Amino acid sequence: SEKPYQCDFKDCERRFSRSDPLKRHQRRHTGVKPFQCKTCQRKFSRSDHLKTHTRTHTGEKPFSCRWPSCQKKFARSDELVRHHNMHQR
DNA sequence: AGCGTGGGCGT
DNA sequence: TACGCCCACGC
Ligand SMILES: [Zn+2]
Ligand SMILES: [Zn+2]
Ligand SMILES: [Zn+2]
Repeated sequence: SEKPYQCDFKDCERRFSRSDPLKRHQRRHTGVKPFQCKTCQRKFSRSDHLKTHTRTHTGEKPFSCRWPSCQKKFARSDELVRHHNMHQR
């Protein structure tokens, strides 16, 4: 089996290569949200998704456009990616 | 646009 | 086990 770790929840055939993505996954079923924003008290299933959320409060935008003459900055990498693909297109 | 929230992955 | 990235979908 290329993905030995199967989810044993009702009507879920999801499988993974490693054990930790299975645990992360299973927080969908249980609604468990370990991490919490200290600003708006909102809780999140994943710590990385919390840190990006925090930037909605702080206004931090670590991702700059590499295109010349462009000063656009973004909070997440995927936003910069969508922006970069907007230039080349 | 701005961002919630998934999987895949390196370390 | 953990953190922190990329990438992606879908409003
Ligand atoms: Zn499952
Ligand atoms: Zn918040
Ligand atoms: Zn740009």
